[PDB]
Amino acid sequence: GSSGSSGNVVLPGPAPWGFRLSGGIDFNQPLVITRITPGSKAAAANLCPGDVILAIDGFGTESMTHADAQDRIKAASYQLCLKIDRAETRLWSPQVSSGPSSG
Repeated sequence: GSSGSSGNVVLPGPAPWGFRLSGGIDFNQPLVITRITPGSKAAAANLCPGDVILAIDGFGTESMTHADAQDRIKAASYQLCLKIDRAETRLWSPQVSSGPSSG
């Protein structure tokens, strides 16, 4: 896009999905994928272990810790809308797909 690198990802549900999670706002680390199901709704959705979960089911993870993600992902809808930052070089990146949203 233009505004930013908003990587939309809508996996077919309900759960399970096939993707894992790692880190958390509480552990001072971004919620990334630990592993992706080879040949399934997970991988078939262009999922890969390393992406940054900016928002879960259309809900930013500003105040959602790892433990919360488990209760926010399972209670998702027929389809999980995970917004990735699509920043492979997310090692020393000074910025990152913002993707704001009024309330």
